[PDB]
Amino acid sequence: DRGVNTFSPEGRLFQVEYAIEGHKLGSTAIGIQTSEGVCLAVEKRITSPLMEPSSIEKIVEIDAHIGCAMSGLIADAKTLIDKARVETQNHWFTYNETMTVESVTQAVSNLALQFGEEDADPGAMSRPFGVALLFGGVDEKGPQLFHMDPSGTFVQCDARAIGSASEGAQSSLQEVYHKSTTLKEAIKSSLIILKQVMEEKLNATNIELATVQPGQNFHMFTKEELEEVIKDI
Amino acid sequence: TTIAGVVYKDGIVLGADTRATEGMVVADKNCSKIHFISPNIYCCGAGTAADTDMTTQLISSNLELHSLTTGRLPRVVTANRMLKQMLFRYQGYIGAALVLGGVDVTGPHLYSIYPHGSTDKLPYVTMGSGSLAAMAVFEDKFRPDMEEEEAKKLVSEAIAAGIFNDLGSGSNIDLCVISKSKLDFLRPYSVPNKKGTRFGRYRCEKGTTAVLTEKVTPL
Amino acid sequence: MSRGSSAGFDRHITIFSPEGRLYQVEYAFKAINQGGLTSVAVRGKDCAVIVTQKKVPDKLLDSSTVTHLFKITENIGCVMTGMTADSRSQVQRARYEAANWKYKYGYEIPVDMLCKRIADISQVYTQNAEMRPLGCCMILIGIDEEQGPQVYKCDPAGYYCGFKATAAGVKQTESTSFLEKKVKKKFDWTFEQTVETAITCLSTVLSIDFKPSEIEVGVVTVENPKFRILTEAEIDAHLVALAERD
Amino acid sequence: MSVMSYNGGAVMAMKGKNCVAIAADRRFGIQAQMVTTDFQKIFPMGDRLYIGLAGLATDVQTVAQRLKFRLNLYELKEGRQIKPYTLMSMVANLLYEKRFGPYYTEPVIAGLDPKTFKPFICSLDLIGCPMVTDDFVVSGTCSEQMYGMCESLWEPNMDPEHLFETISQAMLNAVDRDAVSGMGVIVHIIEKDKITTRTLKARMD
Amino acid sequence: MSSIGTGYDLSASTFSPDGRVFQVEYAMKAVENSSTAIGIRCKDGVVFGVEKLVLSKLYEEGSNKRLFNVDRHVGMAVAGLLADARSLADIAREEASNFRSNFGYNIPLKHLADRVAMYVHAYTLYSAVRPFGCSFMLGSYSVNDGAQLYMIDPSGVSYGYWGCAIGKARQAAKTEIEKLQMKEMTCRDVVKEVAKIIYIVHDEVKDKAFELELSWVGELTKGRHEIVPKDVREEAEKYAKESLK
Amino acid sequence: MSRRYDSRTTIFSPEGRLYQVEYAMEAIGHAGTCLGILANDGVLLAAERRNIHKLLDEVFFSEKIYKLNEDMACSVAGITSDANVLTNELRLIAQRYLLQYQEPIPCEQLVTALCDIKQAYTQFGGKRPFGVSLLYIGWDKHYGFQLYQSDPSGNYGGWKATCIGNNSAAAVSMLKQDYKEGEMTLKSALALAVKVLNKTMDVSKLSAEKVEIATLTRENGKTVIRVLKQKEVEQLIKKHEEEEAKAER
Amino acid sequence: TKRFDSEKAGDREVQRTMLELLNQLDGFQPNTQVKVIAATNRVDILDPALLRSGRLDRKIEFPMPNEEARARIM
Amino acid sequence: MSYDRAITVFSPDGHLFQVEYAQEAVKKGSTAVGVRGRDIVVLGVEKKSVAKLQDERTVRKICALDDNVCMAFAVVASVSGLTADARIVINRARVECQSHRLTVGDPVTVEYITRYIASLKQRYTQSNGRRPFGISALIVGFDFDGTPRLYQTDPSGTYHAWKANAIGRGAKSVREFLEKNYTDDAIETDDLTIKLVIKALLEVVQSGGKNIELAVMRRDQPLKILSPEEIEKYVAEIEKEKEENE
Amino acid sequence: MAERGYSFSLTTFSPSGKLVQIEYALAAVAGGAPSVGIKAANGVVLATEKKQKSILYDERSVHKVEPITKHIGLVYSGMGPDYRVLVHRARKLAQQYYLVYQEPIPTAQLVQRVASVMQEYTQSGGVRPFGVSLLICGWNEGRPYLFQSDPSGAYFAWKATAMGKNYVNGKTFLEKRYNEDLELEDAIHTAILTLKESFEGQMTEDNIEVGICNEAGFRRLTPTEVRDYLAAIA
Amino acid sequence: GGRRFSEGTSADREIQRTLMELLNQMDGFDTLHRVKMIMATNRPDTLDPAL
Repeated sequence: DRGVNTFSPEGRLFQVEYAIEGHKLGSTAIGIQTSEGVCLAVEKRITSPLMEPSSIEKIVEIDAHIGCAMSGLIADAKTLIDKARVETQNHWFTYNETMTVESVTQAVSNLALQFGEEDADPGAMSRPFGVALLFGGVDEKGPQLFHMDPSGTFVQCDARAIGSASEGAQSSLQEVYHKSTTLKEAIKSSLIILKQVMEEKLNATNIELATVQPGQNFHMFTKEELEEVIKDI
Repeated sequence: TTIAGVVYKDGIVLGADTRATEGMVVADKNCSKIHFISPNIYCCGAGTAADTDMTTQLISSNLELHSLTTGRLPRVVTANRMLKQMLFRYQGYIGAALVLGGVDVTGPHLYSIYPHGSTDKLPYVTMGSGSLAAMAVFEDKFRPDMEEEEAKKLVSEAIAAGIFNDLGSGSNIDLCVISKSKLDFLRPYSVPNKKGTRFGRYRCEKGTTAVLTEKVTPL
Repeated sequence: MSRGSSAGFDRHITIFSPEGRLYQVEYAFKAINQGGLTSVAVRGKDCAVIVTQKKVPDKLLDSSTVTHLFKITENIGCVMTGMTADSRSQVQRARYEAANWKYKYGYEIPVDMLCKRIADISQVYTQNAEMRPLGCCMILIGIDEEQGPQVYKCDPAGYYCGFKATAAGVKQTESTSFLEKKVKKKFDWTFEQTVETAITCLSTVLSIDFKPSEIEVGVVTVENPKFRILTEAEIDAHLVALAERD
Repeated sequence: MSVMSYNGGAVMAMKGKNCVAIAADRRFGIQAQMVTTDFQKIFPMGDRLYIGLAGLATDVQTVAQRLKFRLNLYELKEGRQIKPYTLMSMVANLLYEKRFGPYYTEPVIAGLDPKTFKPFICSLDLIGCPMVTDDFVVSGTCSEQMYGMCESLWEPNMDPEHLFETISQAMLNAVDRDAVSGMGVIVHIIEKDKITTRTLKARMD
Repeated sequence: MSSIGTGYDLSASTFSPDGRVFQVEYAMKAVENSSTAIGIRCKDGVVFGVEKLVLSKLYEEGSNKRLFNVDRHVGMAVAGLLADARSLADIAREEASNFRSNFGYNIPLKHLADRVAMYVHAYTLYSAVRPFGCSFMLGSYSVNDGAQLYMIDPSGVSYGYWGCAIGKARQAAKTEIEKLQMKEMTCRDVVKEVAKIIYIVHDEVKDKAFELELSWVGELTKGRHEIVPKDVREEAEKYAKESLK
Repeated sequence: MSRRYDSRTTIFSPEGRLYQVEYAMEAIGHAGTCLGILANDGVLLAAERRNIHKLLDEVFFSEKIYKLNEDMACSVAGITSDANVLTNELRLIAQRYLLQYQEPIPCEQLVTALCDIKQAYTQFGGKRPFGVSLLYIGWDKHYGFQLYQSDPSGNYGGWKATCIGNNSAAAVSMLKQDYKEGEMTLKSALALAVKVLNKTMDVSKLSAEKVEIATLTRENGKTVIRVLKQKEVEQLIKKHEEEEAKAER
Repeated sequence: TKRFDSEKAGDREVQRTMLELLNQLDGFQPNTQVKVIAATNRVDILDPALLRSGRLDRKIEFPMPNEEARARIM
Repeated sequence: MSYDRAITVFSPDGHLFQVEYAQEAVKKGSTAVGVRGRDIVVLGVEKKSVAKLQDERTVRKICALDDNVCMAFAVVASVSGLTADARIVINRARVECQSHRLTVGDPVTVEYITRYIASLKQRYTQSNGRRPFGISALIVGFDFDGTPRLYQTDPSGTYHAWKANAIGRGAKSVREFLEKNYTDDAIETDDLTIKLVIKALLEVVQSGGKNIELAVMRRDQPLKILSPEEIEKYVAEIEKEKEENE
Repeated sequence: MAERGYSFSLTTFSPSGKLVQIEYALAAVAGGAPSVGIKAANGVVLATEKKQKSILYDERSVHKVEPITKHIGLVYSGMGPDYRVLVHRARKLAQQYYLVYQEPIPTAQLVQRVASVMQEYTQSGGVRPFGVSLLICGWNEGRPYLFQSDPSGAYFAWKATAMGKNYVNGKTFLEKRYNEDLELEDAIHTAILTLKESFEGQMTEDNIEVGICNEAGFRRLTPTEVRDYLAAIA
Repeated sequence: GGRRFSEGTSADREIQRTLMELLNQMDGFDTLHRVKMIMATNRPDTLDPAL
């Protein structure tokens, strides 16, 4: 035997290869960036609506002008986001500017891969993350949406979908979304794709909506507003 | 304060000491051992502060225990001299300890003086404490650099008693510790005087003018 | 089979085995023969002498540089027998141990004590599975500060004991046998005689007879505590002396 | 067995000897500063249940370090079916205070106890972090050491019974409380047989 | 060796029936596969020569460093795989760097060779880290021994050499050194001669071109260790090509 | 290390209970019977001493029963090397709690603290659990009188009368019928204790050396821990044989 | 490959066949004039009896290539 | 101390091995049900196998981390999961629970404690030499506005708010059935909340009303652990009511 | 050290109820040279036979009987390499206890302390469980002590026990001749009989060593004395 | 030279028999009056334990 820390005969790491496929078991993240705000839609991933939507969290505020929606292996994601909150805030605290979406994204990408059963300790990884994040927020330059994946690639996005089928979630986007479009269509364009990428229904207890907009912090949608957007497909 | 001396004779130590440790002329301790048996060929005399002196000797004593057992050959005097100098200086020392370090190595007898700072030095007869001068005036003349061993026990008993009686740094009794080179000889009576209290007639409270108050078992 | 059988993981790392010792430990003894060196150790009463073969595998070597005799302290000298890779490494470890005593004690370490600190060291390697035991053994000579000239040897597995005469090599059992008859018949020991016993015994078993640049003799005499290299001229002197004995 | 300061509202130990029993007398005093509210709480402790060791000054670390020492005494007491020697425990305490390095907080230990299974009389005091203190005479100790020392010489009855030492001691404690703030605050007198401990608690403020 | 499916050649805290680890031997092949480093001991200094293969025509000298300056009087010339060479370089630099600064004199080599070889060997012992598959030499000019050259193998064995070559044609290079007297010859002449052996090793039907790095620590530089001055460097190569033919 | 020498010594099973722990239970079985029975005024431990041979200096009080503290005691059934590491630490924690707190140590508190160390070995470290199951007898001022068991994993359960060693299954079954949760005085409790050793031990004549009963009773306002004497154990055995003959025919 | 202590299987037809080469190979039975061209990627699995100089006298290396060697093939 | 090679590694199966073994180990287990009241928030477990020779004290699955926060763990499996494993997650959350309780001036936010719980079981999955626990926990408490919560974690740390959630015996099976049981008129008084916990537990319990262990917790008063004899009285009332329904 | 290292245990239990490596270790102690230790109850005598088989050992130092400190001594069984660490270890412990008590380490206490370190060595990785059995003697506090420490970590207090070559025979003779609380003369005599039970390690005086602990401390006996005790047994 | 076998193949089956015969002629009941036998071995560690 040999590791997962070894190279395959392809000349690529074994552990990173496995991580992307792992994402596909779980939740979706759809972020559409328009010049009127950045919207995040994510699935609560329910078994019944009799599961309280009082404090299911999967879209969480990283900063109060940057929000983050997560996709992939949901468990691994919970610790990555909690951690992400302190580091962004150390940056917010020192610079005393409104954080840029691109700075939060770069910072979290080096933590993805530090894996190895040598040259690592308990605070360091012994496995790569298989969490792909969508950080969406408004900065000084304006609304930006960044995609982060386990290989650390950060890219600028106007619409990025990753989900249960990463491929699936994206193919629908091309079809619905178009470059310059209103906020209200942007929210809707997410509800039509959301279904496609889920194998599960449209329920108000099964989707979660959040908008970060100019002059306006990260907002969490309530049951009434969750319904307004469900109506918009 | 304290009274410690050594003399250089046929075997490693003839040690003289008072038992008492006094702070100026008040007794803190009526009897103690100021010249110590920890091993039986390494002996150490003490003076000055009690605390500083005990730790410096004990640390050497532990290192000596290892050499002694492995070789099955005698303890090494030099090792003891170097060890107290580096180790107590590092600590920076609470006050001063004049210590008399002594062991027979492989060669002749070596007696050393660790002064009030912290040092490794070579003489051959040491006296230590505030009474270093006082203990020395007898020792330096009666000893003429090796004398009869047995004669040295009479002479030393005489010197030691002189330190006790003329100099107020020594209550109760005087202790002599003799090693030829593995001997442990202790007689704590190098001065003639009564050891504790005397009660020929026994009254220390008038005949039951007070009575016994309660008896309990604390299991 | 045996000497290559799993029973735990004891043919891989140190843990006991069906053989009533340790397999990994036994390869470390077997390892001595591979190096190709054989040594004879004699303890005199004016010196303590070790003669070992000095491995010369080029003709582009300077004599001084290429040796197996090492100065551990200005009281102790040694020869390394076994695998040369392991030899350099053990000697550097010993040196720190000799030095560590050297400051504290204020005097030259006894030959017995030097062997005790290193022997224990070779045991850590042996106890550990983190590293394999040494493929070499260090055989010490020195003037003990009252007992006299002393010869101690620590094993590649690290146990040490005192010796009148010792041998380790390619042929450990046979050299030792040749050596007891030389002790039994007692010519006595001066500087020259004891060196002479030592070399001949190394020559007779292997059946070579040497050049002075392919044996090395190292002594610690009571001329001075410092360890010396005798060099080829004096080593040649001893070789010629061996003739028309006893 | 270093205790914070000495202010414990009372500091005094006296130990006095007979050939038929040996006695350790102690303030049972507790409560730091001049104000007390209490007059009870352990201070002398049985450690083999027939030997005592007394640790003296402020309550907290006095009780705390005694107990932590008790565990090392115990280890040695436990394993063998005969209990530890007084002479070996005497250096053990000396070292325990010494572990707390240069410019240490001052305790004053008093050990009173007959030796275990080699029968001779033993009294000793430690103070500071000092040289070995084996005596066979008498020992009095505390910060008002001179005041205790007087009394420890005062009670020895070499030939009377155990009982006469107690009644002499009751007066000895009282006269000492009028002389210093170290004696008093209730007094516990311990007459120690070798096979058990007898605790008597004396009448006296 | 063996090609057992569990350990011995797959670990290196495991000795063979004979007492050897197969893992160091596989590493020993690696010095043989690439170009040579020659180094000969003089008595006024040491002269080193490593041929650096021009693999790409868009390189400049200082690329794929086979020649390191260990201190300001200690050299290191390596042969074999360059990654294990770098590690060995780093340790050597720190060991040499503390000794000049602190003591104030030049390092006697024989101890240094033993320490570095201890480092190589300590790693061999372990199964958690690898044997080093480089062979390397250390060279120094000292005021306690004069010039010294020691060669340490991928096994952690140290021997002193009057004149060494480690590389892809040891047998041809050592022999040329044997014929010549360079053992106690003056460093200046040696520069030309070390280069000339490199010329024999090199083929114009196995190599295109090489870039000569020689290093001085000798009488020109007044015992200072510098990589060969451009004028001298060229002069020595110029001789190497001209004299064969 | 090496990953071919690793099939994971420490791992989770899908059956939820570690392989090495079930394997350790069989080892516990092998060592002799150690039991604890509750009294309504004490608690006692009864155990068979590892030694049974003529030769024994008798430096320990009993090899199995360790007197840990002045309100706590434990016995070990299983690996004796493994016993020495747990019993020495145990000695220190139980003692610190009675001494300082002036409040007698609960068994429930004690076990949770020790089990953390045992457990660490089973989940991570590449290690293995302890070979012993230890029976704690004590009194605390909280619940009252108690008996606790700990296992290799660091799993606990609090009984009031339990037996471990060989014929454990049979023993606990006998114990259920005669004792529930408190009905036996200190003397009946002790009689019950001798009875369980009797069936389970091969020798049914026993001896004071063969078995050791140590009692913990609070008498005269202080909690007393005592190892009973060879005479006292022998008197209990002599009383028990008469009663044995009559009980089972 | 000889190294057997095999009592469990291990054939020992294969044992005979390696041993037989040596037999033919010693001088007693001629082999001076006939050359054997021996080839192996792994000599990391063989024993010294079969290999080793003066039983198969010349030992020819082929190290990894370099640019010029690549140049002529291309 | 920790294992040099990792227990948990990303391998191809979609998750991880230890998560995968861990989901199996709470599936094959017994029922632990938690229903969210409007009085008291009550948790109960199916099995402890009580039979009157033993008494529960800390033996309980339900352990209070805090004055108003408690969690009930179902490590419990084919052959029984480990009380040893649960206790670590318990120790670490309880100290954190009390530190938050100190900081907030009204009853401790459950939310913090559950998020925390989820990260504790995940950090072991990324930590060298470690693996995640095979428990599922019902984190219960009241907020800083007094809002009752019943939350659940699985073995790798994922969290949801729930009205009522049931785990073990197939987690999906039992939790869909607890929705049916659950009424909002059956949580209006303290005995009715407790009756809903117990009805799910009765389904396949061996020797019920003794094995059934459930504890009640009040608004900021400590946990009240109910003995099985006292619990039995409620169990009789429902077990007859349930018979009547069929 | 300069590596990653090990930490995994080399011992895993069995559904037998045994630890595998300690059973292999037990075989190695039996393969040793006879070492007996008896507490008489008027002193403790540890006697051993040492296979040198050439008497080219100039030992006036290290032996199979080595004093740990001045009233503790140690005798082993099995192999020498494992002994070397344990003898050094014991001396260190002797030193730790010497500082605080200043009466060198007591026997009941020593064993617990060695036992704890021995257990780790099994329990942990990068170390392995011994295969030496130590017999520890001491006279301190006016009582003689004899303990046997097994290669697992276990400690038992014995009156008389045997190890080394043909221990089964030794322990059985020991029960018959020796009974509890017999004299110092009996303890010594049976002790030398067990060595004689089966010798075969060159019959010269320097091939047996005895070291005796009594009221005045511990000293090892000169080889010439040892031979006189042997001479009686035929 | 064979081993003790009896888990063997046909090849091993034959080898133990040759092994057996050699013992009986060489040092057994039968003896060798002036025939001396010379064995050459690279490593002897394949041969039967009796041999």
